[PDB]
Amino acid sequence: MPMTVITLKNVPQSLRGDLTRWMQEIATGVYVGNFNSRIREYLWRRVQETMGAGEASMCFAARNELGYDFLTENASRSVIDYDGLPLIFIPKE
Amino acid sequence: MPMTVITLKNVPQSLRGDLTRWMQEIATGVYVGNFNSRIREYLWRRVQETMGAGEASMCFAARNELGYDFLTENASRSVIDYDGLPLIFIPKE
Amino acid sequence: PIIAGKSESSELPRVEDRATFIYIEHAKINRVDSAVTVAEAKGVVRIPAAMIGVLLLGPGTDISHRAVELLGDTGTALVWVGEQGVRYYASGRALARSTRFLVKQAELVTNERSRLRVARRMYQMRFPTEDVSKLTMQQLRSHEGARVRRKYRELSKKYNVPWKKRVYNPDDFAGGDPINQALSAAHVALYGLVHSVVAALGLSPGLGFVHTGHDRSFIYDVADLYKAEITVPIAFAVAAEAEEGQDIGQLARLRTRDAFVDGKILKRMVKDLQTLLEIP
Amino acid sequence: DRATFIYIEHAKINRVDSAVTVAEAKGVVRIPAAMIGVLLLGPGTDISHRAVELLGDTGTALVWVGEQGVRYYASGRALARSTRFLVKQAELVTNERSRLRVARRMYQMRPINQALSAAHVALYGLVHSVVAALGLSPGLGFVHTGHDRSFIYDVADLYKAEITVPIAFAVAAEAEEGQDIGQLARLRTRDAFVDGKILKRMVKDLQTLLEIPEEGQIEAEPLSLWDDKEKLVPYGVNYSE
Amino acid sequence: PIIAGKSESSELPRVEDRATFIYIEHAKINRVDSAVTVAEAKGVVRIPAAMIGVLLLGPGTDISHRAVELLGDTGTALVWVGEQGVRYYASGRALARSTRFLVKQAELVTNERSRLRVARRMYQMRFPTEDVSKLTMQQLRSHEGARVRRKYRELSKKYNVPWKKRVYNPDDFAGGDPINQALSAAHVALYGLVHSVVAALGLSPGLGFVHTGHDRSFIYDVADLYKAEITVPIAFAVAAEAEEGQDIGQLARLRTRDAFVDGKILKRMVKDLQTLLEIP
Amino acid sequence: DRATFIYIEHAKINRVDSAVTVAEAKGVVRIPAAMIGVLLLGPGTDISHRAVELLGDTGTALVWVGEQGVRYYASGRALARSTRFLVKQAELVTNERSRLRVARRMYQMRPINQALSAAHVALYGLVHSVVAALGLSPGLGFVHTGHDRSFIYDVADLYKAEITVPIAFAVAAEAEEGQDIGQLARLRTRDAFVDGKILKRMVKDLQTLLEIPEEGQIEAEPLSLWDDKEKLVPYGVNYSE
DNA sequence: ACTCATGATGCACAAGTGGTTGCGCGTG
DNA sequence: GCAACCACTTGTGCATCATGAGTGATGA
Repeated sequence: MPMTVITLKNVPQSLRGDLTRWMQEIATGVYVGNFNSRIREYLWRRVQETMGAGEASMCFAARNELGYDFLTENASRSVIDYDGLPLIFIPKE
Repeated sequence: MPMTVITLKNVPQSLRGDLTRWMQEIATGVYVGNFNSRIREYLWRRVQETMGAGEASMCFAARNELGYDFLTENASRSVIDYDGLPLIFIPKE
Repeated sequence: PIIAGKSESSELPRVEDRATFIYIEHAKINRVDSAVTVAEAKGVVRIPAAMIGVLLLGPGTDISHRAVELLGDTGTALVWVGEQGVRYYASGRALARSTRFLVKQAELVTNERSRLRVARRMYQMRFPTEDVSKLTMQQLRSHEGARVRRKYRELSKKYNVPWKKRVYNPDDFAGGDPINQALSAAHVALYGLVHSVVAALGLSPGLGFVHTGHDRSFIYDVADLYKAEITVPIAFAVAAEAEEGQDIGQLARLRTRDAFVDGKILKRMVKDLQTLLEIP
Repeated sequence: DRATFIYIEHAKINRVDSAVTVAEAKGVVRIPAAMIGVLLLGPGTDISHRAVELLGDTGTALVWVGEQGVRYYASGRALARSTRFLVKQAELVTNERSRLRVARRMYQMRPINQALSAAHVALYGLVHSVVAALGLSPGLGFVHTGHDRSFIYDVADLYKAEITVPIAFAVAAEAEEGQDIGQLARLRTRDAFVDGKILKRMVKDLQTLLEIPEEGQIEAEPLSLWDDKEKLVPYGVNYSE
Repeated sequence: PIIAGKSESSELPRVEDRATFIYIEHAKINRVDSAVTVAEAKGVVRIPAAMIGVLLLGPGTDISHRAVELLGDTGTALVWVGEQGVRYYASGRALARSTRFLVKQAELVTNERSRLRVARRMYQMRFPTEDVSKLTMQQLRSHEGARVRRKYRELSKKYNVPWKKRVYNPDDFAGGDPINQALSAAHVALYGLVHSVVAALGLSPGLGFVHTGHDRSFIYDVADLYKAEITVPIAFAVAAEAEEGQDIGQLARLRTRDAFVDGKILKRMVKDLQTLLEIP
Repeated sequence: DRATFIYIEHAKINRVDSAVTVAEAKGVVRIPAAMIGVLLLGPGTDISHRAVELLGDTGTALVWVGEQGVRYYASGRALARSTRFLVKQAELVTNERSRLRVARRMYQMRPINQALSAAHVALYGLVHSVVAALGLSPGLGFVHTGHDRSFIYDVADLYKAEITVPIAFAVAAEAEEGQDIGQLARLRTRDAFVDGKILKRMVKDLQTLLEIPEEGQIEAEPLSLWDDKEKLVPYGVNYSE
């Protein structure tokens, strides 16, 4: 089962405790768990509608040269496609 | 290749930038990368001897029935095995 | 609308795709911020309940009510595996909204011919080297007990461990001998796993075939198939390996989880529950 | 032929030797374990391990419920881990003749939308609590089939038109604009469930449907620890404050 | 000890286990906090250098001395892929300590018979059906030239695009035709990848067999094997699929990367380099 | 037959029309592209894309070095894309006869430990920079083989007992407890290297070892921006401030 | 008696900002 | 000129505590 990582901050405590039912929490806001496509997709959909006004970022295995892809929802660090290679972009104030 | 996740805080900026060369950074202190076993062990050995006085937690795919394992060094959230199963233990004051 | 704490069956991993069991003792299971948190004295552990089929409760586990509500919603079954056997079971709503398995099991148990056929199939699974085309229920039970005791004797001479000519049963099986504790721990782990699988599949745990009388009869009927194949040899190996000062329960549970993973006991259990009920 | 239904809430149950201990804000209530029957552990309950050990040692059906059994959350083994109701129900539902007979027996026995929906859900919870206490399977239903709780639906159909409808109409009459109706409907339904006569009716109907002989039938006594202390003092229930 | 910014060859992935390339334009590659950072106007991007084999630098690109040192130590090669082909190359110390490959390549390039035989192997890998066991240098070179023209013509006819009878050559090849820009992008990516692999394996880019005279002769020789197999058809597909007002270079590079991944061009390249030197 | 080896440090390089624009703190310099033979880019340098394109169009070797070429970090193509040196080296190293002849020519022409090692490392860096500028392969070594940087060791052995040893001895003599000996050794080595005579001798020894005819040899010109302003002004190098 | 939501109050860590020191990474 | 180091401020959001509000997750 491909690995899935979700990072949260500035989100309601309900979601912060809810994700611990599916994946563990190695450190504050970051959650790691092994699922399949369906479970990971459903859990990302759940995170989408419970994060509210927060920041969420997901990392999971993909079919690129690096081997992973990112999904972010209103997150500070967006992802920019460098010709099929996903990289993290940090905008400057 | 298995996905390795390393989380850092209270570590020198040198390590924060250095570990980005191998494996990306999706959030403040949260890193994701795909390595084989040997590269991951070498990178963890690098993390151990560079963080100085700080917190380091690494999560990698393993062969237990959860699907992942944790190895941490001087981290707040220690890991306790629940009869061959890794769980995150958060000590109180 | 997604509400924290309530999830559909699809958002949850399938029965065969999750872990086996967790043993909790001297703790306080609780739900804070919609997370099943085990409030041990030293600190708190949050359980990834969606990845675990059954949760074992040892001595001193003060479990709240919303914790049980959350565990039942997740699909993680609860079993109070105290000293000397399993003391109590608990289960929420089934992970399956369809009762094809349940109605088929009811049809098979309401008919004497179907009951004897299912008992024959169970015996063939436990011992495939025999011919059971002309056996009866009482004969099947007697033979089952006879070669269960024979397997116990074989494993007792194999690992050089004393055994007081007994067969394990969850009712009143106690002793200071480490073999007793190892057998108890392995067997309660097996029974909790079987109970969780039966509850998740929608099957009624009281519609047993070999065992009748108590509402956990089907749990026994499914656990006895793998009792002598894995859990009993694992307990005997634990008793042989355990040294002075070793927690027999902890090591026995570790070894039985290792054997459950190695033997693929839970996927095998689902396949068996499908084959016995005869769904094409 | 007695089956007491002790409903607990807002308490912490621990075990003194052969006696559970319900410690509410009113005081500490000590009950002999041999008389528990069915325990409906409500919200805000911290049930201990020794307590469930003692309760399961005496065939006590522990059912985790909500406000007076509005919702069903989990259950343990049945009354004296009995299978007679379960086996009888399975035998009667499998073959067509007895299933049709039981369906005919059920038929013979038998804002506003939100109020009805909440009342139906509360009735489903109470019916599921009673069923899981007795030992029946919620899936083996006669009129309804194919679902995990088809039998729960079928049993609640008896009380659809005489419990949920009056409560829903009362809520609709008492409803205020800008207020959630399901909340009021659930609160009124649990208020109706407070007395316990409805639970007695459900137990009697469940035991009548399966053609259980009247001699072997057991009756329901929904005890209340503090409201019915006179009926409990001579039975061995110590009270403390 | 371990120093931030430095890493031994063992701590680095194998050459065939890395990503192919990344393109950077109108930016400022920089090293801050020991990380290869690409300081765009609107933000900053950190390059995972240890997983990328070669780095492509476009117009309006500033790179610092420490950034070049860091990329070279990491093993990533630097190629200045401006307009009109590759403008410059750059690389650091190789991550392959042993020089067996380089010594074998030198021995193979000093002997005229060895040069002719290795050129035969390259022509065979590029075109396996034909037999060239009795060809000389001029006969070979003219024959690959004719085959490349034929492949260009047939691929142009396949995708129905105008071709003005040209062949790619990084020696002053410029054009504003969208097909020309797409094929130039694919080819500069290919040459950068070849340079990265050759530098990583320890081979000298100046010891060529078919091409000779310039310091990158071996790079052209190795890229001959793969330029007509994948890069040209993918470039033609990009040109055919291009729409009005579209960045041809970005989509051409994306399709080139997709073709490299699908064709396993990196493991194939290292295997072909190993077989060319007859290393068992 | 003339090659100018201009070393750039603490400066930015950009192109305006055909001449690179050094933007050091002292002032702004406008060296034409054709004037530069090899650009030894040093620490604190932001080389631009336009400057790289212009330099590569005119066959300039960009070598990223340390302070005065003590360390070699990365390099581009050779001087005017020359392979004749590399081809001759490969031919002379392949067979045993030429290898032995060149090695014999090598020997014919050929705290304290910490300083010696640091000086050897700096000498290796300078040799590698010169070799990468000329186009030779560091692997193809005569005395040393089996390492990716063997030829660098062989060439540095020419100067091992003539340059590194006096510098290391001077550093050891002028040292105290608690001082980093490697730092002093590297600083003194770059102080020795700034003169440029060592680099000219190194290039000449490279061609001599390669058995290149004296007619075809190229003489090195270690030019400087402001130290040799009077020499650079007549060749079209503008100076600003 | 539980759990959640919420308004405080305290706080630990990352972020930018201002000079300062050094050009570094050290076997054949 | 580039980049690391360090010191100093600014500030974001996690974690805690005391109080009031609920018993909730809503289908023939």
